[PDB]
Amino acid sequence: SQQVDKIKASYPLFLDQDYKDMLAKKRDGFEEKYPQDKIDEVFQWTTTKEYQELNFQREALTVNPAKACQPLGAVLCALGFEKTMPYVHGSQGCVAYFRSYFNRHFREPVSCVSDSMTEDAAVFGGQQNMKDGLQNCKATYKPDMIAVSTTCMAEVIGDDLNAFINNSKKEGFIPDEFPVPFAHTPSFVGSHVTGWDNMFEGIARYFTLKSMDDKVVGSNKKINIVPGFETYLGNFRVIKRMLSEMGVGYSLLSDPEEVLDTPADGQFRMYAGGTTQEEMKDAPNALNTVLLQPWHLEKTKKFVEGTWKHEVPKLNIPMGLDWTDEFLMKVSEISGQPIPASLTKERGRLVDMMTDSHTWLHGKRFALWGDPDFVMGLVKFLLELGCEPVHILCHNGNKRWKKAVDAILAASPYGKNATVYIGKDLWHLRSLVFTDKPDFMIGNSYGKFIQRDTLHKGKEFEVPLIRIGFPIFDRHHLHRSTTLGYEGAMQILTTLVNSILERLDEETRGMQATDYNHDLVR
Amino acid sequence: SQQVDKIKASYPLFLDQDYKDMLAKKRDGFEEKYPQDKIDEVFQWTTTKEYQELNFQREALTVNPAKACQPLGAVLCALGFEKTMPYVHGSQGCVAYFRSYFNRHFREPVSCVSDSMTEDAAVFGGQQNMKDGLQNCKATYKPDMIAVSTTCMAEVIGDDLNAFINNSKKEGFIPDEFPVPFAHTPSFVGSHVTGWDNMFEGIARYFTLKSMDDKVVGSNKKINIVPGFETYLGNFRVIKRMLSEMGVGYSLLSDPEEVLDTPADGQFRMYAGGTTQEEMKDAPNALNTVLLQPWHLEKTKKFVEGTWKHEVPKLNIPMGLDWTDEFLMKVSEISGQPIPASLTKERGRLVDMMTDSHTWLHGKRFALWGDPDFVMGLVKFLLELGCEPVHILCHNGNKRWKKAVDAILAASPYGKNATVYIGKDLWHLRSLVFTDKPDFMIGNSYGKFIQRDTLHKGKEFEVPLIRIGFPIFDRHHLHRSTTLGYEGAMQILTTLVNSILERLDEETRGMQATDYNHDLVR
Amino acid sequence: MSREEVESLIQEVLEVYPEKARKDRNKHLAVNDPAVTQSKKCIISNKKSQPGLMTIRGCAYAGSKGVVWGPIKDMIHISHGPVGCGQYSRAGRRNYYIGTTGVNAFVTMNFTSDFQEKDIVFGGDKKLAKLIDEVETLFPLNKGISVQSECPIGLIGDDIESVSKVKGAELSKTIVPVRCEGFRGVSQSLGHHIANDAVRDWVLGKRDEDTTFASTPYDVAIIGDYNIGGDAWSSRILLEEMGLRCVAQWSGDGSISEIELTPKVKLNLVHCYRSMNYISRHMEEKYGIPWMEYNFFGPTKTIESLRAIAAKFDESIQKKCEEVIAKYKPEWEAVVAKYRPRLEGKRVMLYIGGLRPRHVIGAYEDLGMEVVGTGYEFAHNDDYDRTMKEMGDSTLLYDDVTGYEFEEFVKRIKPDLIGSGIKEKFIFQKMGIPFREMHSWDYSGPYHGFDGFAIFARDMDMTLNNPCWKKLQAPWE
Ligand code: ICS
Ligand code: CLF
Ligand SMILES: [Fe+3]
Ligand SMILES: [Fe+3]
Repeated sequence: SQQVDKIKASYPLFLDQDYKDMLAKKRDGFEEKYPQDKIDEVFQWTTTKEYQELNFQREALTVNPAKACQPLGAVLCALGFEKTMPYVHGSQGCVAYFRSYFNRHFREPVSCVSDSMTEDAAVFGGQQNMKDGLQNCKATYKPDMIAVSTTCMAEVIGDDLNAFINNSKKEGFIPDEFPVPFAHTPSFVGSHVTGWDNMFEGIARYFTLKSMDDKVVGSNKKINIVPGFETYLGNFRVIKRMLSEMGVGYSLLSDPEEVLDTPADGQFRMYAGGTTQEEMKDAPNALNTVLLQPWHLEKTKKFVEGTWKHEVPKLNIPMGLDWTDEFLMKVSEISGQPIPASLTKERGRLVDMMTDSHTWLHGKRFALWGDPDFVMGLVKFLLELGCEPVHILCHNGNKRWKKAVDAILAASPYGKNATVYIGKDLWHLRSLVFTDKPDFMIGNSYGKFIQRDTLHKGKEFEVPLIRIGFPIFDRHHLHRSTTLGYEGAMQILTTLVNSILERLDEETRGMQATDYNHDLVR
Repeated sequence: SQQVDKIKASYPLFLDQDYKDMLAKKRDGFEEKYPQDKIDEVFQWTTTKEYQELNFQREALTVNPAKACQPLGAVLCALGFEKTMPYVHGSQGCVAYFRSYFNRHFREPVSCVSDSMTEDAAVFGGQQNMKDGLQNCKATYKPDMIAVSTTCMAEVIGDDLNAFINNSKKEGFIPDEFPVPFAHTPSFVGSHVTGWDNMFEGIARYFTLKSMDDKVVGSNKKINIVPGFETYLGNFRVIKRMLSEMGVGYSLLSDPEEVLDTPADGQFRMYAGGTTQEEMKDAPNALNTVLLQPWHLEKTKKFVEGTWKHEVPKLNIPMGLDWTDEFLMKVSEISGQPIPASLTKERGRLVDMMTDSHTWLHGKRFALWGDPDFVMGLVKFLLELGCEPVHILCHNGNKRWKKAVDAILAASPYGKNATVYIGKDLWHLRSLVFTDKPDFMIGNSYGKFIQRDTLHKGKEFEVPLIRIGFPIFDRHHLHRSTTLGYEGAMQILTTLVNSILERLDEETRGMQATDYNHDLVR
Repeated sequence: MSREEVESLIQEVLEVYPEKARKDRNKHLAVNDPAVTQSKKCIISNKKSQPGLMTIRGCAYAGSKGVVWGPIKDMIHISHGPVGCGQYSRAGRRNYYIGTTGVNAFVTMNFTSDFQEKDIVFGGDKKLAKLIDEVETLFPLNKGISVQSECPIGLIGDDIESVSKVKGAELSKTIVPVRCEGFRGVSQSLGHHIANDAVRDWVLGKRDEDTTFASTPYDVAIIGDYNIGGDAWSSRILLEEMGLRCVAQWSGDGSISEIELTPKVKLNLVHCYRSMNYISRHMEEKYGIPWMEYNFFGPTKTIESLRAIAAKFDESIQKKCEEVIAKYKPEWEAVVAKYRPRLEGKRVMLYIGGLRPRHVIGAYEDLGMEVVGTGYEFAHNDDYDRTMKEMGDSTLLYDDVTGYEFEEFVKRIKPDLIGSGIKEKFIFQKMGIPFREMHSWDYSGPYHGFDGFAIFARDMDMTLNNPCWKKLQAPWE
């Protein structure tokens, strides 16, 4: 029954008495459900420490992972160049998943193509599929470059991308001067950040391998910047603004911010902005190359230091206060341009916010997860704020990164209770926050279920989630926020302090019970 | 009893058994408290329609007002000029309260002085107080200008500032050429915005009334901008950015964003930025003058039209889409400069964000309050989003403003249920949200006590609050945000849609009760 | 130590002032001598502020409505006059209470006459009567009404006393008019006296012919504790655990009944001398109730005050006091052991007007911190008589210090911490000195008693030792 003046969606229509009775009838008649007491007892057992031991003894089962496969990052990297069509050599089903993932996160149209390989191509290879796909894509969508990636199936079969592309070139399917870089991105190696690294190295090698004769370091007086797997537009914006504000000639390779924030003015632009091909060609002429995310740009660093002959600096991700300062000082030293008064004014304002909010920020316990560099810089910033990161989780981390984070933690008195987990999934984190409760969680939308679990144990056991990372699905337009630099530090600080104060306001809203602490001024 | 490892603040230390027993003993023994049944009955009575009628039959008593007194706005206006000391002729408690209010809102130092008038000045007037205060302030704090407003004490006893200041100048207390603009700001007339208008008119008349012989309109080819009572730093920043992006020469008058956002670098800057006296002298050479908040800038409009001979455009506050477009087009017409592609891209991005989030915003009921111009712009923007304002409140609104808002509501199918109230306070709004429940409230922190009240009636009767306005005390660094232009519209849209989504997420967190709608993707 | 260069520092700071301002301000800055019992020969207080020097003092309305009358929960306090005075003082003070707001408790509320020009010109008393009628109509569960007058009420000429009498007789309910106009008095100090006089004249003598209260020989009354962050409850639990029964609290979490029942009490426990010594002296003269001052800041002062209070009763109360001291010894001993090493030997400057700076000095010294300078904006000469013994030799004393004077003193001395109000918090946070909001306990607390000492130590450690203070200077500067 629905009222025409007040129409109810699934919630709370299915809370009606008739729907409740029908659900109860179904459950008691045909579902053969376990008794409610048994369910409650099993749930209680899942929150105990013995369950945590059994869950940490897992060796083959992965539950609720916090990472994706390489071609997703490869497609994101391919999206950062001008009029470049991301091409995935493999079956068509996974390209749809990539597009759906990026559509749900960015809330923008994402363009990608696949050659739709089938078991007939599985038994004989995908050479003809590659030829037809290249020809059809070039004829239909008119790109100036096609970046080729591999689905895990083409990797298991063992298709040679170079041979297939060359054969397509010499048989008239595509013009011989058409740039078609390729990269091998096995989905069973690393994660999406590794795919981004593979695709970027493939494009750089395609554009700057055979032309390394008329190349002099520092000719154009520009600095190359590689952003890595970045899902915040504000990060690209802040890097560009910080570099242009102090008069430093820069060259942002693979920036997708223009194509992922196109305006809605009655027309559809499939391509917009990006890195030009001449920009990639002129890359080795730069004085130096700066990697914003070194810990997943290892192969790119190897190629840059081995072919471009660029002395890549030992720089962390520009997140926090000390690391942003170090990045600015290194760029100033490389380019010879002094840091202007505006940047130091911004730094002073950020220190002002830290000083104003240290009282509420001090001592709070956070359990955070995400990509390695983002996680490590977030831990550094939390240690700068006097915060306590107790559970640090990185599914796609390695022992080297874990040792680096341990060295970072040991240099601060607030890292005494900090433990770093690599290779562990979100079920491990659920057990961790159940057996050692922090004050808040910091991660993507996939943590929103863990919060629910805690709320079932009790209100006093709930661990609220703070949505900072990738992917954020349940909130709108959070991809436009900033994460790197002073501006990103201000945004993160504001989010943390306001989440803490909102939690306090919720906890102290009980009239005649806890409203004695319902302060107007906080 | 305290554990040295887990020290408890007031909450939840006062939730222990011993403290609860102590409070119960106190209440039962020596308080003569009413029975809880009587308290519950009266609370339920307060949420009825008859109690609303009794509440709206009020003529003498006002409970929880939504406005302040004029000298607060006078001090805010005075703070926006270069090396200008706000001076309040009257009692010192006024200045103490103004400084505390602004410190609690902006979390920044606020400088203001008083002559500390007392019973002696109440009997014999405050001429000597003014002389000594001017001399002491100039000698100690060394300002380039002193901006004088009045306290209700000085207004009732008829202390005229003109004769006092002239006597101080001619008796040697201050140099004759020292600029001391003055204004009369009675606290029983209007509100803080009226004080801002009065003080700005006083300063403009001081600097321009006697030099109208060599001033020709359009000589300096700039456009004057008068912001009005503004407590958002982003609102000044966005206007500066939009005007500089168009290549339009402008002159911001009374901009305090620099002194209100000083950096923390080991030094205390008591003066920072602000409009210089030269720009106030050259103000009537501008092509035109634009008033950002015309509903509380009427007297300065009369002064500008009558004396400066400027044809002030009939423009609304640049809030939303249509009004920002009108402001940009009018500025382009006045200055002759075309609107660039960056602003078109920003408007397209705003429209894209509107279309992406239109599903969750349609049909939502809002009860909002604030200042006349801000409230009108907010109602307009809510109408452009498909939202439904229901209770519109303005404690400092007049009949003309209410008629204008009614005309605005009549031109949209979403304003039928909307009703405008002028002269009402927050108790009236509590009655309105109890008897005609909206979905959300939009206002300053004083609305939080309303939310608690609703939560006392029930979880399904609670009306959450969204903090947009002045003053915001319970949250940190929200004064850094924007409300004008496309940037401000983007921020407001993000806040509204994410508040709605967070409320929906909260309502569907119970496992096996309502979690079937706890969707990962929204 | 080092009195000579602090003397010369006072001389240098006083150089910018005009001759008259310099001459007056010279009397309010002093060098502490602990061997002095009469501060009148060293410092001068309770004088008017020099015009235009950015004083921190408030008005008598703040000291009456916002301090004494405000914490009373079941009464309705009408800010008679323009809106702003009650608007800026609404919920700004963390006087904690238990009650249903808007039904039987009205502390965070703002009732005001909201005077307009027609009220300034044509009377205003009939508006007050109509306001009282509306208040009785909409808020039936209130147990009294106070009318705190603002500046224009006395200036225009109004008789709120006749309205109070007439409406109290008509509605059979107590109405207390308080002439707490801002211009009366040089600071909040006179507001305390006016509010105490109002309580004495309109509330205190209500239950004089009543003898239905069953009084016990252990009855006490907490006077001068306004429950900031729950301070009064932390003192109350210690007093009750000692075997005493408290029937009144003045006025934090207080009620009209506690005020009326206070004259039936055997001992008056006065925490804040400055704000309630008047009513304590009146109740000693009239009802013969003795009164004493106690201190619950830190463990040492808490133990001293507990023993002193127990000394006024029989031996059982003393044994109970020994029991509670033994019970609470390990708690504060552990707090000291944990937090003193991080805070040992660090210098602090204080500037809180009224009783708090002398009281807090014992709690600071308990954690190995030393107070190098102190002062009160509104304290009288008896307060300075009381605090000179507490403070160390050749330390700085100021009274109604201006913004410039305080900033110069802080820059020259360079203390490790400053405890003061909101008006100077951000000023000193810009210069890189850790700051604590003594008036509000930086939205933390309570600080009274053993339960409050742990929170005090944790707060001071979290603020003084925060890493943010080491990043003030840019690495490239
Ligand atoms: S009443 Fe006084 S200024 Fe004794 S007006 Fe003031 S809650 Fe201070 S140092 Mo705010 S004489 Fe109380 C005080 Fe002390 S408001 Fe509180 S902190 S102990
Ligand atoms: S010293 Fe005290 S607080 Fe000051 S006015 Fe006087 S009673 Fe009041 Fe309120 S209304 Fe505004 S701030 Fe004043 S100027 Fe008229
Ligand atoms: Fe979109
Ligand atoms: Fe600040």
